[PDB]
Amino acid sequence: MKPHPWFFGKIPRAKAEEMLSKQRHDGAFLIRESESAPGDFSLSVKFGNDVQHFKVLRDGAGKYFLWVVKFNSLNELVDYHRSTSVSRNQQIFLRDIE
Amino acid sequence: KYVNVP
Repeated sequence: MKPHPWFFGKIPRAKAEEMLSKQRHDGAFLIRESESAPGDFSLSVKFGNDVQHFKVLRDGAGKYFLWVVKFNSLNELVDYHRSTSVSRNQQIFLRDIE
Repeated sequence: KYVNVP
């Protein structure tokens, strides 16, 4: 019924870090179209005093993934990580940018 | 470089 508040399209990596650092909550995130790899997508998340970047990988079947679990759409990848840690290093759960 | 792909 309403558009997703996490799609920022084509913004530079540095721009995403800029906006996210201003966020008050860990897990604040946005999906941006990648700069190192055009056509691809990147996930930027605020965590502590930093902004971490995750590359959205793709396979031959068009599925999206960050680690091992594969998703059929960015939408599902995003929702899954609202309850499950987006990272295997630290426990980080996606929260909408405010 | 990314968290999931150093």
